[PDB]
Amino acid sequence: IPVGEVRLYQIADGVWSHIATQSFDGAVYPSNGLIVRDGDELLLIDTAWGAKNTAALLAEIEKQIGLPVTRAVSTHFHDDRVGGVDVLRAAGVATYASPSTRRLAEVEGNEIPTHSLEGLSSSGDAVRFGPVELFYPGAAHSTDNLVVYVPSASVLYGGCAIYELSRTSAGNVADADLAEWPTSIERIQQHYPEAQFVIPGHGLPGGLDLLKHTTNVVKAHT
Ligand SMILES: O=C(O)c1cccc2c1C(=O)N(c1ccccc1)C2
Ligand SMILES: [Mg+2]
Ligand SMILES: [Zn+2]
Ligand SMILES: [Zn+2]
Repeated sequence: IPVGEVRLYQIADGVWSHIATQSFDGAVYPSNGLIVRDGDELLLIDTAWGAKNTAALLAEIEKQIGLPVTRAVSTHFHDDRVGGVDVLRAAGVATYASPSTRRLAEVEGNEIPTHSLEGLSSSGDAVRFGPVELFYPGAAHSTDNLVVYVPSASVLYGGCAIYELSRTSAGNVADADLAEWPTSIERIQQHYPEAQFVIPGHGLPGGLDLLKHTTNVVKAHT
């Protein structure tokens, strides 16, 4: 599946994942994001795939957590990551993304996070943003895709550069760099070898095997 469902669940102390459903290419798909406790506030990673879903997520957070989202980071320019930024900004959330994400979202006519995150322009770059580490592994699902690690919980949020284990063929590669994607995954594996919980952009989370599985699928496409 049903469209417009929004919910969340706890992965660890102060770490949640939010799950929303929306339509892509005329079929209903799930989509994941992250919520991380940031003192008496919350950091949001990615929208819930649209204004309506994202407003519903803000209310779901009050039902289940009860702390204010004060900042949000979008991990690439696609509408399942930035659609809802306008709702967030009007609610008083400060929205962030890399300059590449902001530029590519503008070209697409998508909603545009307000603030630019410098320090993520070269593959392997990392910065801390409140309670998470932001990492640019290089081009993969998109040229701008970021991954997010929670150092205090060993949670790795792969975003849409990482596939769930049930997927056996590549999905949307319109914006991808298939030649670089395996190298970019290799950087993630090398940088976050202690990750205990790995979240794809779409579908079921798992362990570190989601990384090698994604490489397998991408190479088998090529
Ligand atoms: O990576 C994918 O193929 C994928 C799988 C499930 C759901 C989605 C995707 C994908 O690429 N999406 C998307 C949504 C809006 C704009 C561009 C891509 C949605
Ligand atoms: Mg097409
Ligand atoms: Zn995407
Ligand atoms: Zn996605």
